[PDB]
Amino acid sequence: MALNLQDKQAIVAEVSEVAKGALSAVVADSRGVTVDKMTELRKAGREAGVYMRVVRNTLLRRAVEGTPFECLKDAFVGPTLIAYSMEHPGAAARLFKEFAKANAKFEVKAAAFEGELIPASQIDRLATLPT
Amino acid sequence: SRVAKAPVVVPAGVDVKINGQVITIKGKNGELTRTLNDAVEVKHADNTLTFGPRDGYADGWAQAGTARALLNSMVIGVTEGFTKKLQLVGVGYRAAVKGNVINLSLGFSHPVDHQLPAGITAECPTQTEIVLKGADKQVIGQVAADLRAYRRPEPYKGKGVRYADEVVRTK
Amino acid sequence: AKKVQAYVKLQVAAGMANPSPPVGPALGQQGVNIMEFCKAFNAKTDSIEKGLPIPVVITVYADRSFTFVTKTPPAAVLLKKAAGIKSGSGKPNKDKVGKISRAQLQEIAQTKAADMTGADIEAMTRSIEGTARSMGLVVED
Amino acid sequence: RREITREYEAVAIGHMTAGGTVDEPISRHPTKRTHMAVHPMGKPAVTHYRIMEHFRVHTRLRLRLETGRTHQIRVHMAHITHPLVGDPVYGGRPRPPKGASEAFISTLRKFDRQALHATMLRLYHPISGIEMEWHAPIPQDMVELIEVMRADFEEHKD
Amino acid sequence: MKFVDEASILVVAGDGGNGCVSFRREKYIPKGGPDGGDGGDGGDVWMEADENLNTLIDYRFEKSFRAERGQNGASRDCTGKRGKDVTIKVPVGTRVIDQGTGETMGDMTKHGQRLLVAKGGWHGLGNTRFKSSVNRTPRQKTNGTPGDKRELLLELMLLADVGMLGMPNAGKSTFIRAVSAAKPKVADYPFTTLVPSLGVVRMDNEKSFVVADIPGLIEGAAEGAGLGIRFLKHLERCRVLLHLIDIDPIDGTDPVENARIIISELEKYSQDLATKPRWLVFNKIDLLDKVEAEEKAKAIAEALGWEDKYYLISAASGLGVKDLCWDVMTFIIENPVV
RNA sequence: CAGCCAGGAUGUUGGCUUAGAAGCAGCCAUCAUUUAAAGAAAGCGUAAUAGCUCACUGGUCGAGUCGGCCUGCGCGGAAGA
Ligand SMILES: Nc1nc2c(ncn2[C@@H]2O[C@H](COP(=O)(O)OP(=O)(O)O)[C@@H](O)[C@H]2O)c(=O)[nH]1
Ligand SMILES: [Mg+2]
Repeated sequence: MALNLQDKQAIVAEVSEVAKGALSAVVADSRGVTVDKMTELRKAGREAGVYMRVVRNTLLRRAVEGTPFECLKDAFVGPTLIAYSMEHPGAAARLFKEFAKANAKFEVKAAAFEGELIPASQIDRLATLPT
Repeated sequence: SRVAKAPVVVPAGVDVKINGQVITIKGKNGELTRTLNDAVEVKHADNTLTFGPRDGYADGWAQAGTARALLNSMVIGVTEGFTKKLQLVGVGYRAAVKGNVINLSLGFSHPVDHQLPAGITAECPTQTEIVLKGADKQVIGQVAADLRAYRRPEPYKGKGVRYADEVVRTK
Repeated sequence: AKKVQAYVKLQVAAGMANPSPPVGPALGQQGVNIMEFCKAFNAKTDSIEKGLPIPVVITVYADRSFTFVTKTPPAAVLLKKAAGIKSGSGKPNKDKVGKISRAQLQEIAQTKAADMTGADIEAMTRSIEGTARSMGLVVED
Repeated sequence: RREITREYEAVAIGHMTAGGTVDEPISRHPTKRTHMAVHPMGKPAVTHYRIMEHFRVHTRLRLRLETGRTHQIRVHMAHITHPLVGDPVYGGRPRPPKGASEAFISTLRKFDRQALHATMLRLYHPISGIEMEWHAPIPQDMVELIEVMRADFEEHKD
Repeated sequence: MKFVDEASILVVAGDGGNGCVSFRREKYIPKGGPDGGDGGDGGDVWMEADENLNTLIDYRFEKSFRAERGQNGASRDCTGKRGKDVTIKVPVGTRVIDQGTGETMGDMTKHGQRLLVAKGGWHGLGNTRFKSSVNRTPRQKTNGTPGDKRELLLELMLLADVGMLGMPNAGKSTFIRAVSAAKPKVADYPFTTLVPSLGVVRMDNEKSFVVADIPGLIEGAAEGAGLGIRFLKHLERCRVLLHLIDIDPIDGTDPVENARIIISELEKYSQDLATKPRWLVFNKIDLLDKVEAEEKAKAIAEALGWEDKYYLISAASGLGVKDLCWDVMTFIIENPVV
């Protein structure tokens, strides 16, 4: 790893996205494929383009640092690999259920699609979203 | 150094005997006893082993790390079992096991009979292959090494006996 | 797109009839024949035009025949017939070989059937030109 | 300018192996006034030699000489301790081969002159500018000299 | 034994043992005769053929060969030993070329021939040989003669009694998959075989011939088309030449002009190969009907001006391979080398 | 830092010399945009193909790691009747 300039900036940019975020989902790509990477992220570029962030930095001292500042209840990401998919436009878009629908599409492990905490809920299969 | 720091967990059904320095880790897959270099002692805890060095010795952590790995070679052996695969390739090569010895038609004028040690057994699922099962790393590695000493493969065709893990280079 | 499945691709052009001196019988030797190059391969290629080489996957597992689908032609094979010279690089960077305008490779790059990485049209607008200036070309975007 | 090319035919002693070039300065012999021996501080000289066929202890060879100084070809062939056959002044002492026939020994006695001959000369015409080429037939003494050596080589070695 | 390479080496012959000057001095008398002897003759280099070696791989490894230098003269009228003659193991059929209007030294055709390449220098003379009354104290010695130096271009060229040349991917290696015991790599792609893997055919006792493999090439004077003159060099001692022409190539053009240009480029190689008797044979006949490939087989003959038997040979199918061998073997026996 | 479990893809078979070279025979202007953590790329096996890999990143382990400078004492260099 290089020095600490970009590490602070990367987290700060992620924190600034939380203020303009929406409902997000999770995925655990321990055994991922670039072809599958061009499926759930090509949809992200399909909607608007490059603005979507799927940065995977769930280390105990990388993404947990921004938890006390925003979404304090999200401190339970300390366990194993968890990914984020943050949406700036729209409230509770259909991208949340995309990972659950793509779980069986050669994506056997998807972090059990535990999702995020917009209402401070638990692991559930949510399909009633504004369309 | 760092190897000795990491704790080691022992499975169930295996006992640890302490008589000073000599240790017995008899389990469900045989029995064996090994000794250290009279510089690192052994201590028994609830579910882990701590060894530590002793003062006055320059090496210290150097041989302490070997201790756990030496145990690591014989804590899973009495629990899981050790299997090494040897491949025999070539026309006219014959391999079989009878009793506790192995007869090899490796192209000699007389068959080669190698006596296996007591704690290691052999079996041939197919005629051209053999599997070696033992209880400790130190002996099973040499027995496989001794077998390859007869037919150390040449770098031209790969003919002879070789491990399945390694790939013989051809030139 | 699932496993290795022993996929190969080789061609020199679409207007030919599988010539030997360029490629030969190397179009498949693990269960792929040579007489099927004009039965199903020339089912959609012959419908539109034969002027651009087309690489394509094998996709053969246990059948004598094939079950693959053709894809888009390369971005640089078009540089010979609709962009300018066709002799080749010659001098790589001793001087400026040719000139490329923003009009060129702008609307033709959108003709790809199934080749896309996101809906950002601007993304591959300058990426189709990414293949350019590999021979001594000049961009005029 | 060294434009005219000159060719020579010579017979030497020894089983030769391959051709080459010799570049050795030459001046007068310090003691004998009829010898022109190789000297390190002599007049620079260049000579080339090739081989056409070998013999028992002799050879037939073709070579080109650049500078036509006095006895240049003999010493440069003798500076490699391979003297000419029958040369009384620069060639070595007589050394008949092992198992030589009486006729062969007589031929060396009969061939009591120097083994040298010029065959091909190339010149440029004075007022025309067109090359002329001429050839010289092998002299009768050389014809029998190579004949007796050919018979001896094909009888002893074979 | 899977690659053939050619290179050049530098051979140097040891100069003769230099003379010595000395004067014996006994434990009591301080004046003694001019003690000392001659030198040692320089070691020569001998060019010897070998069956086991078939390439010049070690010669790229070692570009310099040093003969043993003759020992210097010593006291007590001692003469140094002659330098040992270094013998170089070479595959049979080699040709060696020099510089400075250089030419060949001698062709090797059979094993056991030892060729003299480098003559070592010859020993000098000590002070004792200059014994005389008026001098009575010889301080003169003769330097040893310098060794002979030359640069050899080692050209390896096979003992191919039967040489064959054919179209690319026409089955030249497949033709060796016949009764011939050699096993060249065979595959459908053009220029499948690059290394010349010569084979031998033994129909019966006392009668056998060797067949070499040379890949096809495209019309290029230079080293273009990947292959070229560097492979044509292995020819020129093939008492019979075999020409292979494909019938109905699966993807190539049918032979109507390409089978003619290959004849033309043989003329310009060095000498049209001395216009050796070339036999034209065909291939790829099992793909089509046997009777269909009969009329079209002869049509090519007058198309190319060929008036021979135009043998039809199936290399992969194995039909007719024996018939061609019988015809060529009788031709070989009736025309011995003379 | 090194390990273990995975990513190594893309416009893309990069243009001439090219039969065949398409990261691994010959030239680099060394392209950059896609999700980002990864190069028209240092090594096997051939002719590429197809596959093994690496720098890099993600997860786990959890506390030192990296190589330059000066110096004391050491090792090989050091075989004879
Ligand atoms: N059916 C058939 N195939 C042949 C015959 N001769 C050669 N082939 C095929 O031709 C292919 C290529 O031959 P190749 O060794 O490359 O010849 P080359 O081009 O001269 O080097 C081989 O794979 C053979 O299967 C034949 O007589 N019949
Ligand atoms: Mg062939």
